[PDB]
Amino acid sequence: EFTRFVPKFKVLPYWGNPHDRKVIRRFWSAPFHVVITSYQL
DNA sequence: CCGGTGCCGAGGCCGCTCAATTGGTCGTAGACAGCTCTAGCACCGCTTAAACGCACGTACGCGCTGTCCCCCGCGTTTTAACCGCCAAGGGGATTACTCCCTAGTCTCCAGGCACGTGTCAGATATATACATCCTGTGCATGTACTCGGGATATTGAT
Repeated sequence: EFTRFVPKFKVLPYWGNPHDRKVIRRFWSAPFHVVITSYQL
């Protein structure tokens, strides 16, 4: 829905293997427009 | 006054929902099998020569074998400082994160010393005659163990 509704907003998903998620967290640690994460995460 | 009963609060059950673990498959590349001489070379076959290893007596000590006496071990007692357990304060080693940096890869370069061969000569095995230094034996004596009695600590209980 974000990748199609508007070609402006940038998503930075946060759900997956500890490695990928840690890398994503390190990234912004600014294009972090929107973030997608689960309740448990 | 006490007691039945609704309301609320808590404990018990069950179940996913999700995040972390571990054996299975793909794949490619440097290194275990495996000739191929070769190569000269150790290993084998075939001889003798000398000596050490082996066996038989036989002399001759150093281990087993029998008898008295106390000194050390056994066994008891009480009691006390130590072992073991418990508990609390707090410091520091642990765990996780970001940032820096030098290990690791490989590439290129090149001159120093491992490494082999060739030459030759003097240090070392070896045999024989010479001889004297070390070794078994015998024996005097004195440094050291032992017994006894008087100093100086050296601990424990008021």
